[PDB]
Amino acid sequence: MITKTSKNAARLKRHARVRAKLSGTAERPRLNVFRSNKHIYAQIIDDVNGVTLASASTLDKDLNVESTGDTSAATKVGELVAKRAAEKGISDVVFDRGGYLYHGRVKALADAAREAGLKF
Amino acid sequence: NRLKEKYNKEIAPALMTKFNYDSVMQVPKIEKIVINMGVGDAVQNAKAIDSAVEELTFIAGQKPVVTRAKKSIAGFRLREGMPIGAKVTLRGERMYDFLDKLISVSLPRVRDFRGVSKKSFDGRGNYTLGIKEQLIFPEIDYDKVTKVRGMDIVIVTTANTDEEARELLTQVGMPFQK
Amino acid sequence: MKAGIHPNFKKATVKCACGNEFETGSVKEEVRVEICSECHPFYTGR
Amino acid sequence: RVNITLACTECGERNYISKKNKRNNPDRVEFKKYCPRDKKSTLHRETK
Amino acid sequence: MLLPKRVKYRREHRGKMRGRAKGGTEVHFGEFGIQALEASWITNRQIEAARIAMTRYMKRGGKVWIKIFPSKPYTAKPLEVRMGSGKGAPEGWVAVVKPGKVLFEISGVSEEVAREALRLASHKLPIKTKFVKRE
RNA sequence: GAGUCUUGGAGGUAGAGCACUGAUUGGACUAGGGGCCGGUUACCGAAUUCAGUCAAACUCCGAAUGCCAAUGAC
RNA sequence: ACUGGGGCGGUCGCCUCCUAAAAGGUAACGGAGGCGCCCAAAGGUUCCCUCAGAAUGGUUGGAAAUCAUUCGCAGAGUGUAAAGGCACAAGGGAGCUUGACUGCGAGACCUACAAGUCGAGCAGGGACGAAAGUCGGGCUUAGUGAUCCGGUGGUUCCGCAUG
RNA sequence: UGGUGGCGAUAGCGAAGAGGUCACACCCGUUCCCAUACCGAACACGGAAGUUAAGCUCUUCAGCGCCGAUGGUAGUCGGGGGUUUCCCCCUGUGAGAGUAGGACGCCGCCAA
RNA sequence: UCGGAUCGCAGUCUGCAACUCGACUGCGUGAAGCUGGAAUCGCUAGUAAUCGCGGAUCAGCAUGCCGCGGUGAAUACGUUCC
RNA sequence: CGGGAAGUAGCUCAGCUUGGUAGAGCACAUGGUUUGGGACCAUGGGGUCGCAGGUUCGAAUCCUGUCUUCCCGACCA
RNA sequence: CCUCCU
Ligand SMILES: [K+]
Ligand SMILES: [K+]
Ligand SMILES: [Mg+2]
Ligand SMILES: [Mg+2]
Ligand SMILES: [Mg+2]
Ligand SMILES: [Mg+2]
Ligand SMILES: [Mg+2]
Ligand SMILES: [Mg+2]
Ligand SMILES: [Mg+2]
Ligand SMILES: [Mg+2]
Ligand SMILES: [Mg+2]
Ligand SMILES: [Mg+2]
Ligand SMILES: [Mg+2]
Ligand SMILES: [Zn+2]
Ligand SMILES: [Zn+2]
Repeated sequence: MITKTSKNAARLKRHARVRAKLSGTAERPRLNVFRSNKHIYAQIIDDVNGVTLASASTLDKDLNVESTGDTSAATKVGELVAKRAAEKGISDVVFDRGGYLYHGRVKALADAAREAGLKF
Repeated sequence: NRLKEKYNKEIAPALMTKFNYDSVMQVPKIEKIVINMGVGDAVQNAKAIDSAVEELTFIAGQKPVVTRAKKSIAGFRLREGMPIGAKVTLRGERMYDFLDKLISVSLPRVRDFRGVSKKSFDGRGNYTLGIKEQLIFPEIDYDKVTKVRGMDIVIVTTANTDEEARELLTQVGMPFQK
Repeated sequence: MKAGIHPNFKKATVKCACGNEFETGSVKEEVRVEICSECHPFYTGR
Repeated sequence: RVNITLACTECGERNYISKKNKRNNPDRVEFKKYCPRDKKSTLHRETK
Repeated sequence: MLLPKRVKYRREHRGKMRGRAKGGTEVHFGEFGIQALEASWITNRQIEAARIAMTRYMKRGGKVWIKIFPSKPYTAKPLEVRMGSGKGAPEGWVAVVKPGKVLFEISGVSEEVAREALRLASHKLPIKTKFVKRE
């Protein structure tokens, strides 16, 4: 037999390690990413209150992208969370990479979010 | 290769029926094949590893990693961090390509071969077989070998039990002792 | 497969003198065996 | 294991002291360290 | 002669002997037993004397449990030395026995025999004791 | 400043306990060793297990007090 | 010099534990141990990770080398004594580095003095990181010695009429 | 359902079931970014043939672990007494163990 | 491709009978041994060395013993020492 | 009583200070030599380091305890 | 160097 470890369980340990040194305030909230097999999701969160402020996923109908999985989708999602952030009056954030390697789709979201407005 | 195609088309449907699983996801497969050469004479002879690597390199087809000593041991004159072995992990095509050659070609060339044992399952459906001569593998030339030396070949599987693992390996050409 | 560090590994074709033929992957371009699963007696039965 | 002085390679000021093992580090050790005179990071080297 | 096979520290504080016994206040293995009414150190020499006295009277019939074990070391200085210049050397072994502690238990003999065997042992010990039964 | 009441807190003693370390008793149980023929025994036995003792330099626990404060009141 | 008279023996500074009576402190020629260093990574940072041991299988190969699976709050590790800590690791691995920085420092702890300890934060110029940020040696607590005198390097200082 | 938090395991282990269009997974590839002291296992990039088997989600359970009174007892501040290695009395205080009992999750925010 | 011990298997012959305990044969096996430390022996010529052959005893059993021929050396200064 | 020093093959001694290798002499054994001994020559074998515990991957070696045998000291009264 | 007793 070979009992395999859950990729997500491994990720959550990595994410806990990020979140030891990193957290959102109302003044400077936490742009968290979650990256599924099919989709990618961004929430902007403050942890003192424990409340999402803005969000954007590939499940949003505003996106007219073909592949929800790929990096191009992540760029669209990164713009959209940054746009919705600017409506709520959010400039400065901390990027919570969510346990994922700062690379690929997750980096694509982060880079798009910067260009669109958000300061990190 | 033929064994991977044989597995998906023939073996996996048979095992589904045999054991009467709910899902096809329950059907046991071969996860990996770890080939280990313990080289304790690396303590004495420095070149023992360099040779043992080169053999394992051609047998497997990947560069092996050189395993090192977890502890110092006085009985063996082993110090911690000494190279005393070499493993290589085989998955996917390189696994099936190897396992095909093992069964089809190499195990026939074993001197006085009378099957591999039915005893050698770990109790959780992983099989290990001890090779004595590296000359059995067709990549190894007879003339180039100086030091004779064998290896362990672990076949890891997603079989929970031995009888499920046994079946899978029997459904592959593996010559179990009659 | 990180490039450079491994040996060259490619199509092979093994051939029993006894007659069996099939193509594994290996280092050698033409493998020629004098025994295989179909010739050897444990497998066949004597 | 011995006391060493690292002199700034630019101005020559003996800015730092440190220790090293002579057995482990027999050659003159070099480090990039802040020179207060030059007001920047310069290469400093163990004094001969 | 009972003593521990090894000890962590060869020289220990004497400590104090307030309070009733923490445990071992009921006959638990045997049928009968002898219970301490007073606190004392019991030396391993006294345990052997008591053991023999009761065992001989039982004729090595039945079964004796020794519920105390002399684990605590005690030191003594050589004869005639002055005070100080470090603690004395290890001398013997004691069990600390508080009121209520069942010291020995007996099985496999009559109550009449048990009583007499334990009476004989009591006279070897430096404490007052009472004969006790299990419940 | 002090006393007392009230409130909060740090801390591992007394006691107690066996969760760790060490010591230790009996039963069941045997790996192994020793007498005795690869074979058997009242000879000892590691682990495991059930029950039971103990500890300044053991603690799964844990006071009374003392201590540091805050808050008014007397 | 200490000294349950002195001599003789032993000790003399520093660190850890117990004695020590649940803050802190607390003696004895009371009970136990360490230190007078080591490491150019065994330091900094970024990223990734999980240990002892056992069972079972397996060439040489054993009680025990390397391989595989399973169980596994840690029964390991943490340069080194011990204690307190440490598995979002303070333990293990890899990449890049030299913050094992210069000027300091609100405020604290400790304290007869002399010393000793902690420190956010500011500036300069950096390391690592996408960023957030972390970094003024090491999981923490030993690894050290006043003054005088002398040596060496630097120096918008003084220079016995003036240079 | 999925994401993301807070709360001492009353949240955990273990056991027995149930579920999947979407969502979450496993899953299928290695051309490309990136990757393995060897290995596309993992990480990474891409895919959707298959599957709820596992993770995940939801039921049930008190075997283990966890939480846990009341009463009593030990100890003890203060005040007395004695037969003073220790013990007793009185106004307070009051464990640990043991037990009755609780408990197989409670509370947010976002998206669908 | 030296050497042919040891052992397995299958035989042959003698003999009432080859287990203890015969010789020989076939097939398989293929040990030690790379010219031997201190020391020590024989031989002066058809000798030594080497190669076969025969015989007595004897059912069978000789690397021993007693004979037989084939090929066929080296060296002896000398008498000090053993 | 206090302080030292030893403890290694049958006997006498090195090795310990610097952790990884058990040595040496005599004796012992076998052969040779001799009529036979002795001497001589050649060729071997022999402990697991007093005992126990500890540190270490590993102890004759470093640490502790214990046992045995020695040595020194025990003064002012 | 030695060579048991009768
Ligand atoms: K006195
Ligand atoms: K590093
Ligand atoms: Mg107590
Ligand atoms: Mg004096
Ligand atoms: Mg004196
Ligand atoms: Mg003196
Ligand atoms: Mg106190
Ligand atoms: Mg205190
Ligand atoms: Mg002076
Ligand atoms: Mg002048
Ligand atoms: Mg309670
Ligand atoms: Mg003549
Ligand atoms: Mg004849
Ligand atoms: Zn064939
Ligand atoms: Zn400079």
